[PDB]
Amino acid sequence: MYVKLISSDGHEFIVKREHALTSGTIKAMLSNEVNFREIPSHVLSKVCMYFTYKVRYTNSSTEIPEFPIAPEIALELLMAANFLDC
Amino acid sequence: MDVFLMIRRHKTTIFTDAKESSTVFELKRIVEGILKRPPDEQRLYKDDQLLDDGKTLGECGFTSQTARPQAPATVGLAFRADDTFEALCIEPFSSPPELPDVM
Amino acid sequence: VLRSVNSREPSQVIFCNRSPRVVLPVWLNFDGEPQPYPTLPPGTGRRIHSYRGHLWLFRDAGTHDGLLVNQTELFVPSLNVDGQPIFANITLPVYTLKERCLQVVRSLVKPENYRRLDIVRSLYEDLEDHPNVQKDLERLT
Ligand SMILES: CC(=O)N[C@H](C(=O)N[C@H](C(=O)N1C[C@H](O)C[C@H]1C(=O)NCc1ccc(-c2scnc2C)cc1)C(C)(C)C)C(C)(C)C
Repeated sequence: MYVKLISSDGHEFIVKREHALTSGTIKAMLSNEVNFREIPSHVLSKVCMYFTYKVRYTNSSTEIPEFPIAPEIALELLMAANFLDC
Repeated sequence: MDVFLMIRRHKTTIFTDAKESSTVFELKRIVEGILKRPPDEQRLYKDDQLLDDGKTLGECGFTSQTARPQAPATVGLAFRADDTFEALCIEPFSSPPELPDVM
Repeated sequence: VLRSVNSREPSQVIFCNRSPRVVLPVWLNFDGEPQPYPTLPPGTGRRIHSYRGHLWLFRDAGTHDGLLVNQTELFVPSLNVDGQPIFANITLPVYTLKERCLQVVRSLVKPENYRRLDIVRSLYEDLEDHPNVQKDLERLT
């Protein structure tokens, strides 16, 4: 079961529903496509990678690597994380 | 071992994982479940290289240490409209702004 | 409340830094005051002498970001069974995306410039409200 998340510039990201439910905001917008008018593709792609990372490394034994964030996207990514509550 | 992938065509990007030991064809079956297009109407690419159906993802260079959850590897996807295959085309993501002065 | 107990029963420990951060070990003394100890560079270990019932926590030495030790907040040396040291494995937690973004922004912007960033007032307060052991002691209490 997948959901579609669409960036402000029209990029369509298809991710597993349970990964997307990492965000309580996204859960509300579903409860199965969501448009984000303020989140561009270079930010929303990173959010999707965060979902995969969180689900993979939550309650895991193996060593956890740093989630990497380029300085150029940090501000927009910060605003998106604040909105998405993840 | 799991490999983490972004399968990309035009403005579509699929986030999924697969086994290193799974095949290219099996990856097409995953795309088929999501985009409703059968394997024979799909071509998968690593960069500009067309991938062979019977090869494992590991043989094609998708390994657990390079195709990571937080930095997944890209697989290009092209569809056959009716008779002929469209050319591989992946729309880039948007560009971030200039760093502000304070950053 | 959160204080070490003065047991006097020795316990050898390996602090093992399996994080990419420089780590600050912090011992909570008998009055509950945080006492900082020498730092551990990324990927390094130290054999140290502590005591049963002593409380420790671990932070990024530069930023005070929270770290886990054996998957929890606090570490208490236990009885050494057959002379083996207790392993304290120090790891990154899975930070929320928000906290991770705040970390990166703080690492790039001098605090006197937080107010120059074009963001809602609440995110200014989140940048300024940086991680700190005293506040985490208040929370854990
Ligand atoms: C004074 C008291 O009531 N009890 C003593 C006691 O608890 N002493 C403390 C003590 O020796 N402690 C407190 C912690 O359990 C650890 C231990 C200690 O300081 N061990 C020396 C040490 C030196 C360097 C390190 C570290 S941490 C990262 N790198 C290093 C080298 C770790 C431990 C001090 C009060 C002297 C700080 C005791 C009689 C048990 C010896």
